[PDB]
Amino acid sequence: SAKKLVWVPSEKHGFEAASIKEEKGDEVTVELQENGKKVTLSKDDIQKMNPPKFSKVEDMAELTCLNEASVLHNLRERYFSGLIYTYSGLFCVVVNPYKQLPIYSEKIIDMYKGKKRHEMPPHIYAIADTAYRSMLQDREDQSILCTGESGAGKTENTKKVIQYLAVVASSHKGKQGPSFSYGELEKQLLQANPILEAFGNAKTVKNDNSSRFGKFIRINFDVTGYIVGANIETYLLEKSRAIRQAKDERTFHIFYYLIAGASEQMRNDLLLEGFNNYTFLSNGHVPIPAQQDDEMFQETLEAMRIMGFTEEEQTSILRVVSSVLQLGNIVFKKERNTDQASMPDNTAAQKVCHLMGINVTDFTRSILTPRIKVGRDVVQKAQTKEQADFAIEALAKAKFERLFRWILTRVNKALDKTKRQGASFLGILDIAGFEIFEINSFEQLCINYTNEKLQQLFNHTMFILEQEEYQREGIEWNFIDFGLDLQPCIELIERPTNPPGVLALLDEECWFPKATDTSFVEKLIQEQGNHPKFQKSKQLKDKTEFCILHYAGKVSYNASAWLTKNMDPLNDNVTSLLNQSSDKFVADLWKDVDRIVGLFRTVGQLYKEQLTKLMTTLRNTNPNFVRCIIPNHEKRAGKLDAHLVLEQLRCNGVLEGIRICRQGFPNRIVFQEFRQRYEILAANAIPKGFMDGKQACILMIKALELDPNLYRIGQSKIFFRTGVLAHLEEERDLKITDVIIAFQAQCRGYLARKAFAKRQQQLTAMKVIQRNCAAYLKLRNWQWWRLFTKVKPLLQVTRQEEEMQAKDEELQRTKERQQKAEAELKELEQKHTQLCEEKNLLQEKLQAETELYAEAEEMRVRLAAKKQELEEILHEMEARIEEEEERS
Amino acid sequence: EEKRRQLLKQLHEHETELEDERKQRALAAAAKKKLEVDVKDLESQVDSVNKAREEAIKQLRKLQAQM
Amino acid sequence: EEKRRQLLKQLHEHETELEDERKQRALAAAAKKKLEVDVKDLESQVDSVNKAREEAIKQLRKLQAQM
Amino acid sequence: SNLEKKQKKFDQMLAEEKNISSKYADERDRAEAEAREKETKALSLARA
Ligand SMILES: Nc1ncnc2c1ncn2[C@@H]1O[C@H](COP(=O)(O)OP(=O)(O)O)[C@@H](O)[C@H]1O
Ligand SMILES: [Mg+2]
Repeated sequence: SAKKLVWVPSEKHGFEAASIKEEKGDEVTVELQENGKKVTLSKDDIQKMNPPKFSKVEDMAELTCLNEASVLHNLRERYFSGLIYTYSGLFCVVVNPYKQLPIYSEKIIDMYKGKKRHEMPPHIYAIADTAYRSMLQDREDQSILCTGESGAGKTENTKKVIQYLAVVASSHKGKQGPSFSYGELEKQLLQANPILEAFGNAKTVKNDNSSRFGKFIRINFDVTGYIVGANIETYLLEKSRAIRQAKDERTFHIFYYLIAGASEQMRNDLLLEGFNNYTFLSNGHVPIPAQQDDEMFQETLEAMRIMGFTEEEQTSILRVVSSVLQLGNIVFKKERNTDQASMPDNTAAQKVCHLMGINVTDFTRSILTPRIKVGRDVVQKAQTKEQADFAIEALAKAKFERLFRWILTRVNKALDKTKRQGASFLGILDIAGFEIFEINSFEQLCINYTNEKLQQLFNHTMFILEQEEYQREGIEWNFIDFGLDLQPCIELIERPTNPPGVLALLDEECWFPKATDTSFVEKLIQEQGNHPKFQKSKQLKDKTEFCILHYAGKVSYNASAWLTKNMDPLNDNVTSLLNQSSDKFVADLWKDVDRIVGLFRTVGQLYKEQLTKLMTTLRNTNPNFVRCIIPNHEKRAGKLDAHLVLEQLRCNGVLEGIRICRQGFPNRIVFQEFRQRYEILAANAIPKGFMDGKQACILMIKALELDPNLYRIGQSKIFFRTGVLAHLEEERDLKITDVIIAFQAQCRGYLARKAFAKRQQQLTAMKVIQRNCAAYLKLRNWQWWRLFTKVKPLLQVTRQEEEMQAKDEELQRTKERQQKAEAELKELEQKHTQLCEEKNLLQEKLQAETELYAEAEEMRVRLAAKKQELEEILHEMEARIEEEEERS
Repeated sequence: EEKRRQLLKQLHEHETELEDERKQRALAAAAKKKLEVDVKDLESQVDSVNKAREEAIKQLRKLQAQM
Repeated sequence: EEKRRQLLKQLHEHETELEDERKQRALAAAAKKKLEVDVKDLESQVDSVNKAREEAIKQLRKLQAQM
Repeated sequence: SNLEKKQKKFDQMLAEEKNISSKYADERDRAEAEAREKETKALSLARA
C-alpha cells in the first residue's frame, strides 16, 4: 500500500484523502486527490489513512490505527449506506436519518434475542437484550441512557427500546406478528408515550417534535425474569414558552389538536373558537409537517380510552385546557386617574368563571383590585395593568402545572395496580437535549446544565472508576489522564461550599425585597469576576447580560425576570375561589394551596433535590450508553455537516474512551467464579485439595497458554481483555452440547409419552361420548319422549331430604362465618376505643403545647422589643459619653 | 401459591417500611455523634473564652490598682 | 397450614425484631434532640462569654489609655 | 500464540481423524456384512 496517502483537513468535508510528495523540517507537502491541488501542512495536522479492508468496519475498538478522520469517513460512508449504528467497545453511536427505514420487525426481534454481539450486525435491540440478560444473570439493577442535542434523535431510540422490552420481558399467559396481544401493563406502557408526547412536546428551530421535559421510565422484574410492574418519572418542564411564542415556534401539540379537531358540539360545550382568536397565541396558527391535526386529536383521545379514561375525565381536561386558552382574552385597560386596572371585555371573564364554576363578581374584582391578607390585616391591593396581566398569566401557569401533574399521576396509577414485590429493575433515561436560540433564560439553563453534568458523570464512570479498580486490586498498570473535566463550571453554578454559585446568588437576591435582577447580575459579576468559566457582560450592562463556558461552546444569558421564576407568586383570592370550584375536577386540581405566595422554596434547591436522587440511582444502577449524532440543523435526510459530527464526537470523548477500552482490561471476574465456570478445561491439571483458587486459575491460564499481556491477576478479581471469557464460554458449552442433545431427546421422549398417555384417556372418553350422543341423536325424534318428559317430574326424585340436609349444612357454615365476623367486630371495637382515647389524649396535649408555644413566642417578641429599646438607649448613652469626653 | 404471594407481599412491605426506619436510626446516630463533637468543641470554646475573660478581669484589676 | 404457621412465625419474629430497632430509633432521636439543645445552650454561653471578653478588653484598653 | 496452539491442535486432530475414519470404514464393512446376512435371510424366507 502507498504509505504516502494521508487524511488532510477540509473546509467542506472536515477531512479528505491526499498524497504526500515530500517533507521539510516540521512540515509536509501534499496534493489533494480530488483536484490535484498542492498545499503544505504541519506534520501534526495530517492523519493516517484507513486501509481498504477497514472501510465501513464495525466496532471502533477493532481499528488498526485510531484516527478521527478515519472514523469520520467510516461514519459518512455508513450514513450514505443507511446503516446508522456503529459500536464503540462497551457502547454504541448512532446518527439521525430524518427518514423511516425497515430496520425493525418481529423477525428481526426474534433473530437478535439471546444472541451474542460477535455473531450479529449492530442494533439497539442487541443493547436492550444485553442489558436484560446481564440484569437477569447478575440480579442487579440496570439502565439504558440516550444522549445528544435537541435534533439528535433520542426519542426514536427510546421508542424502540421500550417496544423491545414490552415483548421480551412479557410473561406468557399460556394463550405471530406486531398485532400480537400484549399484557395489560405493556399495553398501557406503549400508549403512555404518545399520551405524554401530545401534552409535553412542541416545535422548535432545532426539532419539530422537541420534548419540553425530562423523563425516566423503569420496568420491574420477578425472580423468574419477567415483568411485574413499571414506573414513569417526569421532571420540570419548559412551561414558560406556551403563551410567549417566538417566531415560527409552536405551543404544546394538544392545543392545536383540540382547536382543529373539536366537533361543533364539543366546541360549544367548551366555548372554543378557531385559530387567531386568542391573545395568548403570538404568531397565530403555526404549521407543522407530516402531522394531521384532526387525526392526531382522535388518536390521542383513543389512547386515553385505552389507558382506561372515562369520557368525563377526558372532557374535564378539555374544559381546563380551554380555560387557560380563553383566559388570555381577559383584556385590561388602565384608568389614568387612579392607575388601577379595569376590564371593558368582562364577557371573557364571565366565560372563564363559568367554565370554572365560580362567581363572576368576585372573579372580576380579585383580578382587578384584590383584598389580600398581610399578617393581621386584610387590605386592598393597588393593582396596575401589568400586575393584572402577570396575575392571569401566573394563574395560567398554575392551572397548567396542576393539569400536567394530574395526567402524570393518573398514568402512573394505571400501573400502580401491581404489587410492591420485585427482584430487580431496568431503567430508561430520556432527558431533553442541548438547546439554544435567540433568548437564553433560566428555563433553558437547567436542561443545558444537566446535559453537561451527565457527560461529567460519564467521565467519572468511564475513565476514573477503571484506575480506581486497577489500583484496588494492585495489578501491573500505569495511570493516565487526558483531562476531560467540567467541574469548575459545575462549581460556578452550584453551592456545595463557598464562594456562592449562580443558583445561590439568584435565590439570595430573590429573597431580598429591595433587590432586583440587576442586583443579581451585579453580585454575580463582582463575586465570580475572573473565574475560569465565567464571563462578564458584552458591554450591554444595561441588558444585564452575562456568559458561561460549556463544552458545547460558550453561552450568553439574559437575566430578565428570573426572580419571578424562583418566587412563583400567585393570587390568593382566585386560588381560594378555585379551591372551592363547583366542578369536582377543578376542586381536586386546586385542593392543595400551601404553595401560595402573595409576596417560598427555591426552584434551584427543588431541582437539586430531584437531581441528586436520580444521580444516586445512576450511580447504583449499571448504565448502557447509546449516543446519537446530529447530521445537520436543517432537519434534512442524507445531508451531513462534517464539522457538526466531528465536534459532537470529540466532546463525547469517544476517541479517548475507545483507546482506554483497547489498552486496558474490560472483562473482570472473581477467581472462584473463573474456576467454577471453566474448570472443565483443566480438570486433570487442577488439584482436588483445598487452596487459593488463583493457583488453579494460573494453572488453567497456563494450560490455555494465554499471552500475559491479555490478562492481569489481582487478589480477588482477574482482569481480561475483550470477549475472551465469552468465547471460552461458547467453547465450554459446545463441549457439553453433545450430551445435552442426548438428554433433551430423553426429556422430550418423556413429554411425548405423557402427552400420548393423556391423548389415550381423551380418546376413550370421546368414544363413550360419541356412543351416547349418537344413541340419543338417533332416537330423540320419537314421540313418546314428550310424554316421558311430562310424567317424570311428577314421579321421580324425592328431593326434599337432600335439600333439607344441604340447607342445614350451609346453615352451619353461615353460623361459623357469623361467629368469625362477630369476633373480628369485637377485635376492631377494642382497637377503636383504644385509638379514640389515644386521639383524645394527643389532641388535649397538642392544644396545651400550642398554648405554651403562643405564650413563649409572644413573650419572645416582647423581650426582643425591650432588647431593641435598651440597645437604642445604650446608643444614646454612648453618644452622650463621647460628648462629655470631648468637653472635658 | 396465593397465600404465599399475599404473605410474601406483606413481609416485603413491612420489612422495607421498617428498613427505612433503620436508615432513619443510622441518620439519627450520625447526627447524635456530630452534635456530640459540636458539644465538645463548644465546651473547649467556653473553656478558652472564660479563661480569657478571667485573665482580662485580673489585668483590669491590676491596672486599676496601679493607677 | 404449615406454610401459614412458618410465614406467620417469620412475620411475627421479624416484626418484633424491627420494632426493637424502631425503639432504638426513638432513643437515638431523643439523644439527638438532647444534644441539639445542649449545642444551642453552649452556643448561648459562647455568645455571652465572648461578648464579656470583648467588653473587658475594651475597658482594659480605655483604662490603659487613661493612665 | 493462537496460531501456535492451532498448529499443535491440527497435528493431534489429523491423527484422531484418521482413527475416526478407520472406525467408520470398519462400521461400513460391518453394515455391508449385515446387509449380506439379512439378504441371505430374505432369500431363505422367500424359498420357504
Ligand atoms: N432511527 C431512526 N430511524 C428513522 N428516522 C429517525 C431515526 N432517528 C431519528 N430519525 C428522524 O429524526 C427526526 C428527529 O429525531 P428525534 O427523535 O426527534 O430527535 P431528538 O429526540 O434528539 O430531538 C425524526 O422525526 C425522524 O425522522
Ligand atoms: Mg426528542
